[PDB]
Amino acid sequence: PRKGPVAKRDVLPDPIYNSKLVTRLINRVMVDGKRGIAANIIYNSFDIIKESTGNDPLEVFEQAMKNVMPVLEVKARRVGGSNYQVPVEVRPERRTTLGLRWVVNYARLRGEHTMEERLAKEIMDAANNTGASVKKREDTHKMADANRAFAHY
Amino acid sequence: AKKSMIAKNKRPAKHSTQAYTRCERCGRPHSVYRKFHLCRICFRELAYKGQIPGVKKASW
Amino acid sequence: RIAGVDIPRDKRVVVSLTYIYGIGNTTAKKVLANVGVSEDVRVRDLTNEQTDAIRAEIDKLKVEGDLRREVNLNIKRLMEIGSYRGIRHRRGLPTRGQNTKNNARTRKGPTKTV
Amino acid sequence: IRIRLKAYEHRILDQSADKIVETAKRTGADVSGPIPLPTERSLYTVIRATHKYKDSREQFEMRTHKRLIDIVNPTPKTVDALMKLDLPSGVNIEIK
Amino acid sequence: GRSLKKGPFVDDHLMKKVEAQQGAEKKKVIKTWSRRSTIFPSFVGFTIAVYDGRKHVPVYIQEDMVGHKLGEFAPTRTYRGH
Amino acid sequence: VQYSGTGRRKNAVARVRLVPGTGKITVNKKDVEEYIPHADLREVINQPFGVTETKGAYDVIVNVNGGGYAGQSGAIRHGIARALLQVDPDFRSALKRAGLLTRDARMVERKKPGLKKARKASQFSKR
Amino acid sequence: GQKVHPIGMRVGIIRDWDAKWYAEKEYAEFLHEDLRIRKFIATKLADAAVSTIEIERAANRVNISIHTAKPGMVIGKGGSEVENLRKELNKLTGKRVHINIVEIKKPDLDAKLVGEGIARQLENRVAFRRAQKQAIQRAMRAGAKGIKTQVSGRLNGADIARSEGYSEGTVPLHTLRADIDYAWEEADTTYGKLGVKVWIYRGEI
RNA sequence: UAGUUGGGCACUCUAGCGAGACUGCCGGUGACAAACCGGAGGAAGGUGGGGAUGACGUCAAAUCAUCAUGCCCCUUAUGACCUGGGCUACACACGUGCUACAAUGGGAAGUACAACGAGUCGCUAGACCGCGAGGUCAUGCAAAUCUCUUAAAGCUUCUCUCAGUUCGGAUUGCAGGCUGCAACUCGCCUGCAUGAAGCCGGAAUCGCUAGUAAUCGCGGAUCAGCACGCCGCGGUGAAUACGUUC
Ligand SMILES: [K+]
Ligand SMILES: [K+]
Ligand SMILES: [K+]
Ligand SMILES: [K+]
Ligand SMILES: [K+]
Ligand SMILES: [K+]
Ligand SMILES: [K+]
Ligand SMILES: [K+]
Ligand SMILES: [K+]
Ligand SMILES: [K+]
Ligand SMILES: [K+]
Ligand SMILES: [Mg+2]
Ligand SMILES: [Mg+2]
Ligand SMILES: [Mg+2]
Ligand SMILES: [Mg+2]
Ligand SMILES: [Mg+2]
Ligand SMILES: [Mg+2]
Ligand SMILES: [Mg+2]
Ligand SMILES: [Mg+2]
Ligand SMILES: [Mg+2]
Ligand SMILES: [Mg+2]
Ligand SMILES: [Zn+2]
Repeated sequence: PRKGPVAKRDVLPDPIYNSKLVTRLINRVMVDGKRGIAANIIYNSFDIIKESTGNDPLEVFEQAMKNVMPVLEVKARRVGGSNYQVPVEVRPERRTTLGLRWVVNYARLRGEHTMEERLAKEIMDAANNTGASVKKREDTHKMADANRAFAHY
Repeated sequence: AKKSMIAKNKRPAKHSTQAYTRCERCGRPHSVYRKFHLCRICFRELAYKGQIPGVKKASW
Repeated sequence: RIAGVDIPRDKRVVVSLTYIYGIGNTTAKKVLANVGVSEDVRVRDLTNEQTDAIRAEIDKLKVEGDLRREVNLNIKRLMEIGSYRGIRHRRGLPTRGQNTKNNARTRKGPTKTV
Repeated sequence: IRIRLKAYEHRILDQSADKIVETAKRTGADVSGPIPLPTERSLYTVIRATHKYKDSREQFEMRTHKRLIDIVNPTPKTVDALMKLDLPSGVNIEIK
Repeated sequence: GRSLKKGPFVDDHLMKKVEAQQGAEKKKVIKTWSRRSTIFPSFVGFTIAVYDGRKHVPVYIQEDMVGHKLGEFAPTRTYRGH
Repeated sequence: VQYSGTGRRKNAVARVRLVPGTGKITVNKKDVEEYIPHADLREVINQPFGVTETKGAYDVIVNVNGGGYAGQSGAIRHGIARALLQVDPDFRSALKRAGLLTRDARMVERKKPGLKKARKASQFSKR
Repeated sequence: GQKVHPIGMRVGIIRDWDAKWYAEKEYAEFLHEDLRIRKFIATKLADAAVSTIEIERAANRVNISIHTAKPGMVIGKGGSEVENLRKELNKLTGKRVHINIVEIKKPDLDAKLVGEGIARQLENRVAFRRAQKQAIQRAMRAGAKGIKTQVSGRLNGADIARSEGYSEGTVPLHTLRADIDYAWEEADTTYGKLGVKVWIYRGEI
């Protein structure tokens, strides 16, 4: 807003994994405030992760976040009669936001019948450094690199 | 035709469903409150005057 | 198959029956209740004897060409007597009293920009 | 004996309740209350304008405050005492 | 629809008119403003001039028409097209 | 000996009573798991014990009504915090810094006239 | 922009209902009976300076408190006029009507009376500025903390209607505690209606 | 069997009287000010949230159809009564909404939690008949007592398995229920049958900064009957705000 930066509302940690990141993921997947379905889907996805892999789903998901979270974004700037993009380092809050948004969107776009199945698959691929989410992060960094000449702006 | 309409409304109706309410103050047919027998316009006017017992501007 | 229509094989028996014209989900439930056949078993699994019993029940019911001929006679009857509904049917307009200034696309057909 | 008081203004209502309780207690009868009851509220929304202009409304509310009294061991005097004690016109009163 | 217990509806004046003309060798047009009145097997074979809001349109009644209100057989508004 | 407390959240009101025991919680004569089948909500309810380090020490009997399950859960949490104040005043500091004692005042905002909801406005077309 | 009615804004805050009765099943009937009573009194005592009518109901009885600056004129000689009024009102209403007259001390502080005076003068073709100015002077002498007056219409027969107003002291319509009286009166002239509005801010409550 | 009964008002609740929040206090900045930043305490901290409240004026904005009113026009007619019809039309264009396009779903069964409000020929219990809409008897309540009213999303199981489908529910046929003198023009609702377009939507455009958007129901005004609209209530409940170039 015009006045200045506003306070960020906190999220309590997930009950069963004791993580705030899991709660944020639950919120992202939630639709129409149906947090019950949201939390159930997330837990089923982590169960499928712990099944398809012997690792802790929470650690797997953090690895996927590391792979997907961008570093340089592009901000559009209108310079006179010319409008073009400009690379911009991503603050950590926006990093997590972008990571969750990308992962959830591409999970919804996957082909598997059920959302928890799609979510688990996308998380595993991202942890493996592959999939649509990692591809989107690659494209973001690629756009940033292409416009890297505008870093001084 | 307001006067003739008011007179006809006052008279008993040929069939029950024909009976309808008009604002007994101004004769407006629409928006007549059963509790007060007044249109919305007349209700607001008199309520501002404070001549409708109990009624007052709502706020919550 | 059963009533002259090859019902889907994989689906559950109640749904496969609904695929028959003139039979809805409630009617399928009713005929299965008469025959004693369970609703869950797929039609492919259904034995030939169960299929024969189902055929008897459907043949008791009116379906397919018989049903279609009945309805078309009714509509033809309205049009021929020239009723308001018959005129609605003839000109492809809502018969049930809907307003036609907007919508009515189902009866009217695709929009004509002119 | 039971007494239900109703009024559009809680102020005068409470004044009448005080009078009822005081006269009964003076006459020696025991009184339970006053017991406040859930005040009723009715809401009316009317278009502020006389023609069109649907968005701008105005809301009026009519409130009925109610009090309850229960007289115990009523003396013969109390019955006529509570009928002689006459309330302001703004208070509706019910007995039993 | 109309409650079965209530039975079919017809205006009394129309019913009285058709009754009076029942024993008629040749039916004469019965002019009615009553759209509401339902057609009856007795109505069969009569020509009825039903008001449409501007004039009485004749309709020949038949066993096929019975079971319907008279007003439906007389259209109110005309739409030729555009 | 029982320690009473009253908690409120949205339209929910919870009368809470702490009795020393094994940490079992019963609400409206039914166990917490039955009444509130949401594990996150149950963890919310137990937060005060965690901050006060009184896990398991006290069983809780709660009579709660009004609001929904989440609102009633918040009311239970508020009542539990107040009951703990009765048990020991020194829990006030930890409870306060956790913000458990504050009565969440966020209630439903009234629908405004001319707006489809409290703030949602009808779709607007310039022409 | 428009403004809330000054009285209606404060009814139930510092001002009280004029129709001081309670009813549930007969609410509509009593309300309309009161309206007819008010109209009948307005027609009957038009020349008298009748301002406020407070109606109380006690079973079939109806007590009517009428505030006026001319109690003698309302009463008549030996109560003849009030008695004639009672009989007519009893015929009108169908029940016992008790009438109590109240003397309006300081008529200059009554919104309706001041507005009525200005409307009468306009009907008599007095300069609207003069009427408003003298009204304000009288009100300030009476001791109003402030007064505000406005006249709108085809002033002096002009083809383009407009509004001309004056004020003195303080009239803070937005301060709820302030006891501000208000009244709207119309003057029927040769060119059509002229609207008169008077706000009188007395000692705040 | 039941908050039932007795018993008690303790608790909640109700509703009057009050208390409370005042940058009041503490620290820092500030021109010894205003004030700003932070802290303590507290249920609440800087207007706590929301509402009511809308300055002088602006658009010859809107309303002569709420009402009133200057002037003009009609006066066996532009006045008045009645039946029927129309305002509900339908090659098309636009606005506002509802329902969808499905698996964060559809269906079946079980189980739990609200609030605002309405009620006398009105709310209607309970029972019986009905697949259902409803019907019959019949009970309590002018109501914190009785009823509308066990709310829906929700949670737990089972089923469906990506299909223009067990999605979707338009249109249409038949058969009914009410309300009403009367349901064709032209009501709402029920059952069976049918099963439309629709696979997330171009240019463009809209709302919203938290108990908000989103989503879920519940009540009410008008009202014989009839709402996807309006008013109000509660349930669940997010994302984001770097910043003021545009
Ligand atoms: K009406
Ligand atoms: K139509
Ligand atoms: K349209
Ligand atoms: K109190
Ligand atoms: K007029
Ligand atoms: K005129
Ligand atoms: K348009
Ligand atoms: K709509
Ligand atoms: K399911
Ligand atoms: K109709
Ligand atoms: K209704
Ligand atoms: Mg009507
Ligand atoms: Mg079929
Ligand atoms: Mg229609
Ligand atoms: Mg103009
Ligand atoms: Mg115009
Ligand atoms: Mg005129
Ligand atoms: Mg219209
Ligand atoms: Mg699909
Ligand atoms: Mg804002
Ligand atoms: Mg809501
Ligand atoms: Zn009116």
